[PDB]
Amino acid sequence: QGTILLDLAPEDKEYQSVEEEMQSTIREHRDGGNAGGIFNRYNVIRIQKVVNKKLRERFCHRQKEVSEENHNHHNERMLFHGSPFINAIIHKGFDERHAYIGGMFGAGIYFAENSSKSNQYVYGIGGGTGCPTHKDRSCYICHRQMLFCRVTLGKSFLQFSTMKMAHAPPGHHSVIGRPSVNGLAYAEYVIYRGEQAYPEYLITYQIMKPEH
Ligand SMILES: CC1(C)CC(=O)Nc2cc(NC(=O)c3cc(-c4ccc5nc(N)ncc5c4)ccc3F)ccc21
Ligand SMILES: [Zn+2]
Repeated sequence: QGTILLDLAPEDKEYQSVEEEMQSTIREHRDGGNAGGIFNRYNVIRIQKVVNKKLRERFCHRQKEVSEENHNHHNERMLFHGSPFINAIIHKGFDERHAYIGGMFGAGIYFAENSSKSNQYVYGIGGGTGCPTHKDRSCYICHRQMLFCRVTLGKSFLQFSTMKMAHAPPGHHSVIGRPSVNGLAYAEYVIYRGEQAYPEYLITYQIMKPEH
């Protein structure tokens, strides 16, 4: 039994709540739109819920463990994740063994509370070379995907200056760093264990051109 993908109807309050959080967390990045493209709204064309019994059990077991090490607060949070491994992730779950040891904060899995930040990672670091078909980081044609996940943060460690960690600091279960661009800092939430994140919603969308 693998993963079941369930479509949510747009009139479903669940669909509406997820699209609302995605649309409303679009922020300015002072990058000129280089990484994720130029837009100020998304055309959300599909929202599917990822249902996988085995994964959920892995996740909840770990959330209990974190509860017990954090004075009964697992500190769960709904965060967005954009990357090129989404399809692999929805079928097998997050696997930290595939993590890049050279991340600003180490070999962990990264999340953000702003959908526009996550959109910058859909095609790779800094937006890589853009969509496969058009090699366009601001492609209005190709459908993108991003996950809205339940992330178990437990006790988070606030990191300012870069630190190439392999695991959460002793006594902690996640790392939160506030990175710099050309003035704006947005938080990055990092975990180092695949089971501290569950890919709740699979969002299929397109960025939209600023209207004329
Ligand atoms: C831009 C930002 C902070 C926010 C966001 O939504 N995505 C994002 C993603 C990353 N990268 C990762 O989290 C990352 C994640 C993986 C990773 C994790 C689990 C996997 N599981 C499977 N099953 N397959 C491949 C996987 C790759 C590998 C390298 C990475 F660099 C870095 C920064 C961000
Ligand atoms: Zn394209």
